Amino acid sequence: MSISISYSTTYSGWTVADYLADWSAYFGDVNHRPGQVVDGSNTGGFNPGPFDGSQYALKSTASDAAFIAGGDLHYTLFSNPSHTLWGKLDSIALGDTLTGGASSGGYALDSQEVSFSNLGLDSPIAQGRDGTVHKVVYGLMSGDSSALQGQIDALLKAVDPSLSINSTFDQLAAAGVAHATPA
Repeated sequence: MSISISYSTTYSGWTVADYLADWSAYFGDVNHRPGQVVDGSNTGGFNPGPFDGSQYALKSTASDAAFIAGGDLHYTLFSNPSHTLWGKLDSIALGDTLTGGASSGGYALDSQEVSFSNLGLDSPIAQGRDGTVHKVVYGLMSGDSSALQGQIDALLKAVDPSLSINSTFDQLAAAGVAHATPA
């Protein structure tokens, strides 16, 4: 199945690039970097976890923004290749106010703004930190949505070359890719 997008009507007239660049800035950078990793402050969590799951979720330390990565995901911690997120990335949900977790029937967003599903990304452990799944998610953690933008652009172009991250959500809805949700 092709990429499927869900968007709050708030973003009807925004391009996908407009939304993602502004979201990266609103979420900011959690500084999950050497000498700055703080368990429970800038690490996020897996469901079921601790280092594997169908979801990885992280709250901003700048705002109430949060994201949920969905698929079949694995983090290597100190194991070779160290600090690699790999596996299948099927979806990215962006918005505000993370709720739930493993004990609560899964992570959710109280204010889901935009979701991208059927991403079809599959990065093997052998690629380590060079894998697309790692670059997409570590980008979101660190205030840089360029890797996600590039993958969405390629998926949209493959549906029809008139579609791109410079398409508005309303243009993608007219093309049958995207679906409006309430504001």
